[PDB]
Amino acid sequence: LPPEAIKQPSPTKVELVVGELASIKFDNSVLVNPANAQLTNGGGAARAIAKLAGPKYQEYCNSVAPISGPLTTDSFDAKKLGVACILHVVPPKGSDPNVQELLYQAYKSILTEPAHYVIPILGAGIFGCNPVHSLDAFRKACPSDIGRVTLVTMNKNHLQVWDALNRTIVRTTTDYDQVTTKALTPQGVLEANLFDGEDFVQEPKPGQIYLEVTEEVQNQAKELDLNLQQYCVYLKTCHHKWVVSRTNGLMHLKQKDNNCFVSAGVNLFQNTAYQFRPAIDALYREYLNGNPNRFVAWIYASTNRRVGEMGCPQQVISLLVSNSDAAFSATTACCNTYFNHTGVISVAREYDPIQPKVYCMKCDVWTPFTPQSGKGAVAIGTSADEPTGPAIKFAAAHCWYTNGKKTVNGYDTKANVVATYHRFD
Ligand SMILES: [Zn+2]
Repeated sequence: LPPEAIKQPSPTKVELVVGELASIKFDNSVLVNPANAQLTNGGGAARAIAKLAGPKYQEYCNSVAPISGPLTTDSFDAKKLGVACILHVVPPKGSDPNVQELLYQAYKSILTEPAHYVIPILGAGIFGCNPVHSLDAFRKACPSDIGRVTLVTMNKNHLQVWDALNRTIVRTTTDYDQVTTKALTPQGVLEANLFDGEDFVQEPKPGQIYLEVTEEVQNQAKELDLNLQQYCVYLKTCHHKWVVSRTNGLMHLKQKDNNCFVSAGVNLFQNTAYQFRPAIDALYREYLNGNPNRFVAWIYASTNRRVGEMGCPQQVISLLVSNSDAAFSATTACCNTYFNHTGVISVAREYDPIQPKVYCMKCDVWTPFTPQSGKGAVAIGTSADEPTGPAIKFAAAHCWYTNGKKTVNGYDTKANVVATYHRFD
């Protein structure tokens, strides 16, 4: 309570200092004395304080004789050093229940006013307490606004016990290949950019694996055109085992786990003349050689599906084509307007599996067209008519590639066609 010891609230910054009490950099400090009820100052920190405060200090302690609760005392001789006063508390002797509660109510007993505290860690001695409990009791009791605080050790292993108690164990990956377990400070946790699969996480649950979103992660996602939710899905789907198989001139993705929407899209694509942009052609040349894993996982993450779930083959072929060099120019049949078109044609009305069309804004009709450049075009829509070239048919929640002439990788019933490829010749 001495008025010269008061400092107005400030965010607490604890410091754990090495050597003995005489060493400390004081500042009108409250020096804590871990004592017995008779203030004999027998040994430990308590005798080191007693032979610092002087003999008149020790006589006044004998006057007041047995102490039941904490006692505040002037600092006597130690005032020269910057000690405003001395606070006496009786640690529990670490051999009784419950010692860590009494440890906690000992530090609570100490840290009550906004002052600079210097504290020998409680429970030293062979009659003492586990120092990890003491350091833990202290963080449980330390208020958040009580500025600079100094603990005092002389054990040189306690700087680790301290560092560990203020770190949380986090499992992280950039990969879903190698997983790394880290001990992070509440600062390191936010520097880690821990990602849940949905959102960033500033208190990780134990045992759970988090994506550490480095800048290499961000660049990889963007090379693949995925946000981070998608990128996580992508990394995990790379672990699915698939079988691919040369059949009908193309590498086919064996039916499994509702993946037909993928095989149908990739098989149409294989019967066009398009070339993927560099990042994606790298996945694709793996698939074409027997490593379907990355390319297929990219398909699922780009179209927001999970393996086992069944998706849209138009989604797939449109994803593939837009990541390629697909483009053509032409003139309309309705008014001979020149135009350019990249990606698939989405023929929303008047879809004709043997006559591809575009929408003319001028005449407000779905018109055929005469190509001036490019190699072909993919059209998507739905009609019951039959195609005469590479197409995709969808019926009864199954979908499959068919070249124009029966030539099928699935059934040969009546089915809507949902995508067709039209070469220009
Ligand atoms: Zn027109």
